[PDB]
Amino acid sequence: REVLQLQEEVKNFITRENLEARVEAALDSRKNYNWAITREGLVVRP
Amino acid sequence: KNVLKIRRRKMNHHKYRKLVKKTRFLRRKVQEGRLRRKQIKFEKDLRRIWLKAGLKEAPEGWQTPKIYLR
Amino acid sequence: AKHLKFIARTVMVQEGNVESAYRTLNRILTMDGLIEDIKHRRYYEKPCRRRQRESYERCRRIYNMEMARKINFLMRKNRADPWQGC
Amino acid sequence: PRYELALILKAMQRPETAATLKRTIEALMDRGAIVRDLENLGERALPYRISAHSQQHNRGGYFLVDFYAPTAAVESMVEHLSRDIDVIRGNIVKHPLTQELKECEGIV
Amino acid sequence: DDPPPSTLLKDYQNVPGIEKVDDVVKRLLSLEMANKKEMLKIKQEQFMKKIVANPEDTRSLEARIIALSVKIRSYEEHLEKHRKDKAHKRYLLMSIDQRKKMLKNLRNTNYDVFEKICWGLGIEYTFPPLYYRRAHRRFVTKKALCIRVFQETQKLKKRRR
Amino acid sequence: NEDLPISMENPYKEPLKKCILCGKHVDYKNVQLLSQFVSPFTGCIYGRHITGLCGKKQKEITKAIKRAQIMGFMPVTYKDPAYLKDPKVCNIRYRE
RNA sequence: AAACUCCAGUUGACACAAAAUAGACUACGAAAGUGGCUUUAACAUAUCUGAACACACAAUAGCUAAGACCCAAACUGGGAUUAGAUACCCCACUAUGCUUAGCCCUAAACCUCAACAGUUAAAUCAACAAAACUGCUCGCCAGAACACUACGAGCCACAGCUUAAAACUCAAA
Ligand SMILES: NC(=O)c1ccc[n+]([C@@H]2O[C@H](COP(=O)([O-])OP(=O)(O)OC[C@H]3O[C@@H](n4cnc5c(N)ncnc54)[C@H](O)[C@@H]3O)[C@@H](O)[C@H]2O)c1
Ligand code: FES
Ligand SMILES: [K+]
Ligand SMILES: [Mg+2]
Ligand SMILES: [Mg+2]
Ligand SMILES: [Mg+2]
Ligand SMILES: [Mg+2]
Ligand SMILES: [Mg+2]
Ligand SMILES: [Mg+2]
Ligand SMILES: [Mg+2]
Ligand SMILES: [Mg+2]
Ligand SMILES: [Mg+2]
Repeated sequence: REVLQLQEEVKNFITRENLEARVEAALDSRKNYNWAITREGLVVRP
Repeated sequence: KNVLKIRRRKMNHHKYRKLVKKTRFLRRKVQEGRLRRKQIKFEKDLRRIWLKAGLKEAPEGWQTPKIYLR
Repeated sequence: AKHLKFIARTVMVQEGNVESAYRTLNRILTMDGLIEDIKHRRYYEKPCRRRQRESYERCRRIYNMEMARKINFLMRKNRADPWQGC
Repeated sequence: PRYELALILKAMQRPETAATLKRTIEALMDRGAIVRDLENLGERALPYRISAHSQQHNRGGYFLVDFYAPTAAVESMVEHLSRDIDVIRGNIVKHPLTQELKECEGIV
Repeated sequence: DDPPPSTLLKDYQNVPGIEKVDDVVKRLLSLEMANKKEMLKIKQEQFMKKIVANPEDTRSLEARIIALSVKIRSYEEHLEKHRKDKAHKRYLLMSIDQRKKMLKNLRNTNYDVFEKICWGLGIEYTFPPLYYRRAHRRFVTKKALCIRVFQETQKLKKRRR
Repeated sequence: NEDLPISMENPYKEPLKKCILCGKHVDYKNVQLLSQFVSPFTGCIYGRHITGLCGKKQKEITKAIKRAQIMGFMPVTYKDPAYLKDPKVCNIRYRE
């Protein structure tokens, strides 16, 4: 299972061919890792 | 615990360190003379060995090193 | 030095009550440990003395909380005597 | 192993930022890295003023580069990140996902 | 010699179809993309296959000797670079003593396996010294003189006879 | 006798108490979460008697805060003003 | 009072020093020790015991070479106090605390509890400390002082460290 998962994941890795397009797409994207916790133990997503 | 024993150890040690300071120069001469005599004794023991073995002199090329002189 | 100014340790005054703002700032600095840190940093505290002091305060706090708990637990029995006379 | 490079890049225009990202990923690959994905966290004010390459920065672009590299590569990459003038601050860490989320039974 | 960096990890070597995967997956599942511990595991497996009768039994004295030998090699490699690491020097010396004890037990119990272990791991078994006493300057010089005097006495006796 | 008691683990045993972050991943990039355990005015990390966190998660939060602070993700001398209106999870009041 | 006034306040740039808060945690390491961040190596042994000397280590202080120098500071000066101050208080500044390569091998180096295994039954148990014991092994001890001493031996140590007595004296310690 791990090997198959890695094999399917490798299809989306950055190579020397897609470096331009992937860099451009990443520059046109925003990732957010911020999230808060409440006194009840719940996650509040921004 | 014995605080008298530790205070006695302190007084004995402090008195001793005063004595060595006062007689530091006389002690050095005694130590160097003792080292000279000890080297002489070591050489005499080595000579005893090669004399008892049968050799009239030391082994060819042998020189008794000075193992105690700083 | 490399941080933005007027954000840290800053209190705004309400309706010209400057004394209240100062006392609130003092409470904040004392609660966050800054005041005692400044007072302790005036002279060097030796590591052994620091360890002894920290152990002493920790054990003092533990003992005081335990005694308070005991007194609060035994305070329930302090009511009017229900079997007075006998 | 798996590593995450947190990159704080100079506040530049889109072409220079793209060129810097390409150069960084190319160096990673030259040192033997397999780059998994590139995330953009955004351009934001730095938590504090940072002095790098005889320039003071108050704002910067935050990027994440996930990759697989040999253990010997990391040191080399660090030195490279020290020379790049468009990098305010680069830090390579072991990828947080590889760290195992051990389970807890609660307060004993 | 270390295993080649292209070698697969010990846990990813018997997976079915592992030869039918892409080159990138092969690189990711190789020693090149792993810490030194997986590479030491590969050395241990290779030594087990080369030496012991049952490579699966890790409980035998020979298997423990092989594992400790790999650990000792790792410690020596660490100490070549880290000359002032006293803790790792202690660990190396302790592991060497433990391996000597295990080798003594193996020699006392199974001499054939002892010989196989000694040949395979390149270990030259040495018997412990009978006495533990300081060889200070006086003793060393005196012993050298005594050896020289014995040599000269032998020469003189040969000449006489 | 069928009415005799039987050996058994306590069926009424209440589930052991959990900290608010139990089962959740603490990451150095999540400045919003790490800012909930620092003083708004000084940025000092709150102790476990204030945060209410367990020892393991207290250590995790401390390490994440230090990593974020040194890597240029979190301010040191104050809490980021953007996170001043987040839910309050620490048992501390300045009467402010 | 001396000292500085090339002084002081804000702002900006700016360490070979030290590592608030977390830590009210009690973890890692054989001990010594270890509390800023990242990464690489990495924390011996599936019987136990096993050394003043063998093999490795050992806080602080100290000795050689080079380097760094913010702050602190034996020593050394100046100011003040005092009957006097060769101290305490104030100012300044060294060796030293730091890095590199070697030494030195000492601590109230103490949990003042030797290592492993086992028991909670007996009168538990001189006292105090830290509940009382058992099996097995190594190390050590046989009145006080002389004595962390003398001599001998060993040592990169030379006013040093380890081991370590005897004579005279006393009825105690
Ligand atoms: N002296 C030896 O070389 C030696 C050789 C084999 C066994 N042992 C054993 O070690 C024990 C201690 O003997 P000791 O009192 O006469 O020595 P010791 O303590 O009186 O010292 C004298 C010499 O013996 C050495 N020594 C001390 N302890 C030792 C040990 N455990 N093992 C080996 N050498 C040691 C020392 O290095 C020293 O050179 C004894 O049980 C003995 O049987 C000693
Ligand atoms: S109580 Fe489970 S992680 Fe804190
Ligand atoms: K103690
Ligand atoms: Mg042992
Ligand atoms: Mg002995
Ligand atoms: Mg030392
Ligand atoms: Mg020094
Ligand atoms: Mg200690
Ligand atoms: Mg022992
Ligand atoms: Mg012993
Ligand atoms: Mg006596
Ligand atoms: Mg002596």
